[PDB]
Amino acid sequence: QPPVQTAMRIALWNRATHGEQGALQHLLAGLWIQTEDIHPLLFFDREHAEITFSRASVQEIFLVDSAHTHRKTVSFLTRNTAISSIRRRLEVTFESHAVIHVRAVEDVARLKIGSTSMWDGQYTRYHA
Repeated sequence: QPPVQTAMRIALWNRATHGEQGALQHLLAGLWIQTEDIHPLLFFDREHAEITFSRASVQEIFLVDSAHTHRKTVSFLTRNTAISSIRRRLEVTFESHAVIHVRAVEDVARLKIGSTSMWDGQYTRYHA
């Protein structure tokens, strides 16, 4: 059997699988490292409702203006800390309690512009 906290994630996961309980987001809270060089990183700061985007020299935060769960997908509308003009849409699709797939789309000024992103790809939550 796995460690305690690990089971809690699976327990929490089960409540979101068919349970469709309020929070699937609770599984996102923490550090996520991209799969497939230097790995892009996502940290979902639950306390401050932020999402920090990192890749070496690249580091930046977007405050969550909204967040909605549907089935197995959390859809974020985030906004840059410095400039309100620059925002970012996220499509976090869970595969497992510690495995997701992210799609990101920038939104400068007010029209969303959506080619492939450096943040697009599979992520796995960090565990020691």
